[PDB]
Amino acid sequence: MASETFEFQAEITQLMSLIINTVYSNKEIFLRELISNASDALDKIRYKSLSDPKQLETEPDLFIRITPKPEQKVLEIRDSGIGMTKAELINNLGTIAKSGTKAFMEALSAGADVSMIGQFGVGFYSLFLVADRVQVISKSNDDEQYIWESNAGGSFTVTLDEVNERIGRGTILRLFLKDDQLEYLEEKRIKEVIKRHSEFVAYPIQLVVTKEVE
Ligand SMILES: CCc1cc(-c2[nH]nc(C)c2-c2ccc3c(c2)OCCO3)c(O)cc1O
Repeated sequence: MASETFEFQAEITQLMSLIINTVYSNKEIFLRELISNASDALDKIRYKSLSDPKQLETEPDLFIRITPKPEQKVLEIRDSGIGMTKAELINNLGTIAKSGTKAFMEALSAGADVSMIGQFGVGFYSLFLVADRVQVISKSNDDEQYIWESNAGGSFTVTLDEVNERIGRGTILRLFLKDDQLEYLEEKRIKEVIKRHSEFVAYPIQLVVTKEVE
């Protein structure tokens, strides 16, 4: 189907521009922020299910799963959290981050470390440290599966999903890695980053590794 195009709140476009271009050394912090967001979304579906247990039935398994796709230079981070409807994708990713992004950029101006980004509630955008494009594929129990896409420019698209694997419920962040950040496709590197900055996660963190049978 046809994609619909939307404009980001301008301060989010400013933040994306700063992040995709920064020469900040510690780019690996992106993974912590995305694992944190995944964990939060899983918190949300668990909490919602306390009073509406059927909500878990679309995907009873609660997990965070990381899949490198070397041939496409893609890294996927999936969770079986609450997901986002079309309206939530438009709102959560293109609008509500306006306030945090403004305050965070002022902090960056003054010398704050880019790693503080999560404390300003806008850690999602740290993916542009390693990626130049992202598709957020999401399925909420309350809507169809949709794809939100951004290349850090001022507009994003949202498209009903007729091309990706069905998610039972949850979200996949599909990161198209920059040419000099392909280390994040490697098994050893990924495990090293996770072990370092994400030790207290309540959900299993699965790593999908592809190997040749010899
Ligand atoms: C914002 C990026 C993102 C969102 C989700 C997700 N799925 N469903 C919801 C309600 C969310 C979400 C939304 C806002 C947010 C989140 C998670 O983490 C704390 C900060 O702000 C997700 O599951 C993964 C992910 O990377």
